[PDB]
Amino acid sequence: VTLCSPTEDDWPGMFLLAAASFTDFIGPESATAWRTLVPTDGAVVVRDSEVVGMALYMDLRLTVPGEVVLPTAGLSFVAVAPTHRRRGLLRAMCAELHRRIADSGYPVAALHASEGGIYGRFGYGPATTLHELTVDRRFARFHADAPGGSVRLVRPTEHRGEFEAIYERWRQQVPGGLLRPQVLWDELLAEAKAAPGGDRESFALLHPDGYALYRVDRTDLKLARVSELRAVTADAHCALWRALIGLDSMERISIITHPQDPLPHLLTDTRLARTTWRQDGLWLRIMNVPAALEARGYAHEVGEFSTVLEVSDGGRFALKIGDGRARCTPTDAAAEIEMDRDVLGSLYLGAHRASTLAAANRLRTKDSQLLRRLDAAFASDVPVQTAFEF
Amino acid sequence: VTLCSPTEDDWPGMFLLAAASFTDFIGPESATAWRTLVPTDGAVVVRDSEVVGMALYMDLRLTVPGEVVLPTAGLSFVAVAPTHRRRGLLRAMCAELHRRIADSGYPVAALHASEGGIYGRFGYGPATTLHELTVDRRFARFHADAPGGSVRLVRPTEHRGEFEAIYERWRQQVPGGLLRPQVLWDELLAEAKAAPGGDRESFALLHPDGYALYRVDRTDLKLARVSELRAVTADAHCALWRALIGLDSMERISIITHPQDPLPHLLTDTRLARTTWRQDGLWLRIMNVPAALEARGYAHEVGEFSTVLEVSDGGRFALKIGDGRARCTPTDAAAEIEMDRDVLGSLYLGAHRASTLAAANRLRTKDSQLLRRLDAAFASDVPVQTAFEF
Amino acid sequence: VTLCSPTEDDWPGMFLLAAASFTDFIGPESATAWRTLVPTDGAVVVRDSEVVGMALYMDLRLTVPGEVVLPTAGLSFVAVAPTHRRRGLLRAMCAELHRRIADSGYPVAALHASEGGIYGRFGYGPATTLHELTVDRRFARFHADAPGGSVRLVRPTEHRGEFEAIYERWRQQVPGGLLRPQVLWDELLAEAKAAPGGDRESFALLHPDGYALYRVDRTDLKLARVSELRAVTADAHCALWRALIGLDSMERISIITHPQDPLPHLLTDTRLARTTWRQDGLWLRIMNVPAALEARGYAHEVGEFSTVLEVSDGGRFALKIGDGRARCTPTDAAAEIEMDRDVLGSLYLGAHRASTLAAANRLRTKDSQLLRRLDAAFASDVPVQTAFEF
Amino acid sequence: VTLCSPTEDDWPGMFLLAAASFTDFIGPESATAWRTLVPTDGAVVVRDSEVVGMALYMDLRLTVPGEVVLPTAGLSFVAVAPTHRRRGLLRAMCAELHRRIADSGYPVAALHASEGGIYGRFGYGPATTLHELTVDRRFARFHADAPGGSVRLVRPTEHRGEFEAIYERWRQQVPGGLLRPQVLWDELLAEAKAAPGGDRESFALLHPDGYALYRVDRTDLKLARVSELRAVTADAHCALWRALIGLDSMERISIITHPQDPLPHLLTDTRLARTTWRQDGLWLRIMNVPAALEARGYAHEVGEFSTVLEVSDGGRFALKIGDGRARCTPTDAAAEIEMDRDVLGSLYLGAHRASTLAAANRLRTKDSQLLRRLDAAFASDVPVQTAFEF
Repeated sequence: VTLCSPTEDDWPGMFLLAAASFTDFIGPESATAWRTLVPTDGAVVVRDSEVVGMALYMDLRLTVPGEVVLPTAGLSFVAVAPTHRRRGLLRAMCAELHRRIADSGYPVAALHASEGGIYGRFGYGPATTLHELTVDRRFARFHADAPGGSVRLVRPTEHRGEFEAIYERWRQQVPGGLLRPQVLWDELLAEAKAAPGGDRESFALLHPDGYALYRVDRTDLKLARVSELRAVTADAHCALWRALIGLDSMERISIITHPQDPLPHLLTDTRLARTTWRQDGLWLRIMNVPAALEARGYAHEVGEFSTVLEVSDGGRFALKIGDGRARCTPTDAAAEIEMDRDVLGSLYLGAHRASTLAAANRLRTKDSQLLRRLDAAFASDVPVQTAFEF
Repeated sequence: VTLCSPTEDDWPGMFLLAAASFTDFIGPESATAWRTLVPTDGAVVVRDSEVVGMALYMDLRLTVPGEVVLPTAGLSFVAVAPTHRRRGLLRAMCAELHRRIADSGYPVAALHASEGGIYGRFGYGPATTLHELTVDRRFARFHADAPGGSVRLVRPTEHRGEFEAIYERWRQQVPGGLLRPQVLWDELLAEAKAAPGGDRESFALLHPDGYALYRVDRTDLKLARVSELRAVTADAHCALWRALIGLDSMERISIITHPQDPLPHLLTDTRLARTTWRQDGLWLRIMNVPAALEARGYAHEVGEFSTVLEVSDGGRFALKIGDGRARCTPTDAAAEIEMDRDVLGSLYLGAHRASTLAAANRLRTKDSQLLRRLDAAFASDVPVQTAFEF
Repeated sequence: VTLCSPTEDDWPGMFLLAAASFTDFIGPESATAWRTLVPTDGAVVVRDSEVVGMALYMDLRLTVPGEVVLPTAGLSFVAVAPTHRRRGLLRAMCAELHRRIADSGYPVAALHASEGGIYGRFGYGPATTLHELTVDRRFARFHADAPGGSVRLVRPTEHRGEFEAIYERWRQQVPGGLLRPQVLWDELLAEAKAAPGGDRESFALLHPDGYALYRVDRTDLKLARVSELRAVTADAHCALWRALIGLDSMERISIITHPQDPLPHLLTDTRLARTTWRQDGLWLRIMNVPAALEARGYAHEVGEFSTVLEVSDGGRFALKIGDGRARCTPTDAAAEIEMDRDVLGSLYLGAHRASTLAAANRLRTKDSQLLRRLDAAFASDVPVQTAFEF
Repeated sequence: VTLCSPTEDDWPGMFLLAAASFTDFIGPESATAWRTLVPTDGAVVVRDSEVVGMALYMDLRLTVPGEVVLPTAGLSFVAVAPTHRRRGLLRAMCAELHRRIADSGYPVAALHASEGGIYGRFGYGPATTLHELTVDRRFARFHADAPGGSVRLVRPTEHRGEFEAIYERWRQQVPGGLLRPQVLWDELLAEAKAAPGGDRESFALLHPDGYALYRVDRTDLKLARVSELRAVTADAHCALWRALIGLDSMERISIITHPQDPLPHLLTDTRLARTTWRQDGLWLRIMNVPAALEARGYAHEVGEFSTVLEVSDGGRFALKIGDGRARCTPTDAAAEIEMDRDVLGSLYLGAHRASTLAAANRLRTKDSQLLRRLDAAFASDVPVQTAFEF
């Protein structure tokens, strides 16, 4: 087997492995748009001579706590032929891409994981939580305190400019936000069209400061699935949900959102917004510990403290956090905190508490006070959300 | 209809309404043990003359952030006859018990709610979250970092003393903890016996600093249900879970736990600990705002700040928080924060973020900085858990 | 009603009855390929004047024990209008086709039965067994003794020549094998293309001496269905299954195979290859008892014996079996074995033991020793498989 | 940990591990009857001091091809505490019991396996196949050839003598038969009584030469489950099935039987007897290869042949088979057949063909002719059945 950058001739072999590996890849036209986001030298293939393994990264922009945008290597299109399992092909491909990503100056990489037991060992930590709420909208009454009591029903394709502009405001403001380039809007609005023997037509609820894309389920005609709700204000979020609760021909509204979605609190019965599903969303690998820890904002409420952080096989650093900024500098002083690289990725966007990872011995410290300070500092003011799967 | 304290002769009528209202009440012997926790004047009945409505409170001890134990009025045994709906019987009974509870000097009341749309309007806020994890234990491997790699399989009835002592340590240390008196241990260990055409025998996994009571499901013989796992140390929690993952004849282990249960992080695949169910656990009504806000501990990391808190129809208070202590004193100065009483109950044990209740307009403030300070201060160092249903 | 050979003008009426009778017949283009296998005078229709009944046979080549290929009349396209039940239309059509098949010199006829209670009375015996194995491939580990530890993932349409050649070797070597002409390869590879609102794309695992065609289930995206696995060697069979167990995004692999499929024995846990479904496959009617009994090979291990076989209303024969060859000649000597014609079809490819049919009194003999000799002689060295449905 | 024979004081600890390990063990009274079949020194326990592991064997009598009865060590009551997995406790206990079983002069051991991946490595091969048939009895019509067209509906407890005598004839005549002592009849007839919140009453269909015990399913009141059908003659088997098809208030009859059950062939529609479940039944470990190979009968139809059989780490033997008898004697001549010990157990009662185990490379030989001779010789005239689980 040989690991090399793919040639134009290697692409048909990649498209075949893709079709066999992913239920979401239909054919070459499926790749056209995502491929525009792959840099020169962004891809590796393993040849046997047919393609038996592939992996690439895409140039992305990820928003992190403090509204800081990081160049981010989005790992994607990762597959090993069913003929070639247990030959370390994934280890080799990830090691080569991580080399190129680090040398190219990316502070972090990110992916969505098809299984939860794979990417931990390559330094990726689950960093956002997908939280499915299902509302029995037939009982839903808004609380007296709920805002409203502004939104228009529209065809997505006739308001592209306004979705683009609302999303752009949303992604810059929310940790987990990704820049969504032209070609990904082209794909999104092509999926909005009804599919013969497939998904139904998508409709949109448009507010000046928010939108919701939703579609009636292919088989359950009493279920509306919100694919996407981007709200820049609490008013937009409430207004949009009043409209979704107004889909009177539906029994149930489902959305994949985040754990801190305020929806339940908009209702007289919080229990109506039922959690039907939870899973890891975006995974992060911190490529450069100092660049990542320095780039992001920290809680202003915690007072200035100093410690020494060791990442297992990732360096040791004097970490000083105060006025919501971090300085992270080389040191050989005794470590006060130790953790594998994945644990740091899981901490980085505020989705997992340090004290929770400590109780499981994934983060190790002998100062329970330093543990409380870590928790408070790495917390995100704005709750972390998931932008889109790649 | 007449609302009065029940006579000894009124009890049979109460036992009948109970049997008809609750699927967990079998007959008079069902009440013997809970009744020892009801004070003189702890109960009201509505007569028509048969019992058509009843409610009572029990003398409980609830642990709150900072390991402070509060005398707590546990509302229980609440029923309105199906013949007497929409006549304000529940409003009248709750108003009378709240009078007696406030006059008796209880700073808080608590309940478990049969529906989520009832008790908000009587000032009760959902204050803990039940979080069901189901582990496909056939794939569960412990992470390298996981502690262990101490527990004994025992009959519960032969180790009462040691369960009592571990629970007693657990309940004093964890927000949501309740004192469990002799008679509730008598009931718990009577349920542990196998029931003809009912639940199977309960077994116990005993560690010096923790226990788990579990039982094979009545119908699904590949599912083990953990009724209760009390761990005083991270080592006890990990040791106990290694033992539960060792139930090799089971496919699945389910437990009702709390959102911050470290279990997922003990595994190479975090996704194996699936959230199968979420719901409100304990509800709190703050009877006395100053006594409750002063009694509990606050985060040391937030710096001293001062504000004015109004509870809708519950008073206005100068609130000063610093060194993890609150002073809460009468004032007529302009409110900076407003909220209904239920919202304060939901904040009180740290289960709901102020910024989440604000985004839904349940908590109102014009200083986003004061909002961040509220969040950080009301956070609990030790994650809030649910002791037992009543 | 009139039973006659169909005219070109009768075909549209046949295509209509077909569309109404079979869920697998879409329209005239559905018949083009199968029709090339129908000889002049191979078809009958019953007219009322519209077509109310039809039946035909196709010219096939069936492999039987000893690698002997028989000209075989494949009954197919059999339907009676829902308007014309219980008028003996099926009896009349089968009697006419059996006349023409016998006169044309076919030693056997064969069919696949839509119900199990129809064709027994026309002399057809179930002769192969379909055996669905479903593997929970997430637990499947190969035994130390298992071969391998050679196959390529390919698009079927780009390797037609190599599938044709492997199948051709397979069908000549295995009892139940059918010759698959060009036009049936045209159809097979046309089904391999993904269908809008239909089956997904088929992929292929290609070995020098074997192939597997498989497809992800239309609705269950964790199930891969093997449509066809043709292995000429034990190495090819094992190599192909290692590749199928390598479909890591699947939970389950299902195949319709034969009872003696060695797959279970390739695993450390034989129980993982679960039998999810069993049914009769190919049915045989012996048209000419002497020609059929003489054409096939018998077990070399049984010693030369002689008996007299009566087929109810099918003749009586002196049957001498030795050196794996049979002589079967007319006689009026006392019968030692009696059975209906269907029973002989069920014995013929080795799928059903004589002693099993005897215990049910379908085969009658007064010598338990002759019964043991029949069992051993009619056994097939190579286990009987099912080629393709028609 | 210490492995020793259990003391009378160790029994309560064993009863506790049992209740926690097996859903079929209710308490000490559950063991009384099985314990009478355990010889002095038949049991081992591992102490930590509480019981954390146990295993024992029972003195059984197993019928093998040629109606030969073997003293058989029935492994049973095998458990490792959930606290003590992956410490080789099962390996140690099986090694000690195998020592004592071999020294005591047992030619074979047997067990029923709770999982299919455990006992292969200790030399146990699956030796019988459980085959669940479910009959939609509303369509079942007996074939014209079917016998009958003698049985009485009785209470089991009033005809113990006649069940005992029929079973005793059955078990001596059928490979897989076990002697059923008094105390196991006491248990069987105690289970026949209806259980409060449990199984319904068992009824019996009694023929001079056969019986069926059946019970209506606890939840599905249209399903009758045959627990046991012992037929000494084909007439008894047919007569009994006519009676079961006469349970006109039922939709479905289910029985766990053997693959060669003639039932399907008693019907005009063979497809009505649907295979709903298949699994390994009895597992065999050959303790002494020569004693086991010599004790059993072989097919008279195969001619005298000689070979050299090696069992991996179990000796090499000159094996001569002719006139349905084997001589099996020590040799150092070149092996012609090799296999692990488990493979020999799987061959021993005729349930698995040598050529099937060869195709999976579990049995290795370079003479395809010797393979055909092995198949034919190890075949059982009387189809192997499963007596009762232990």
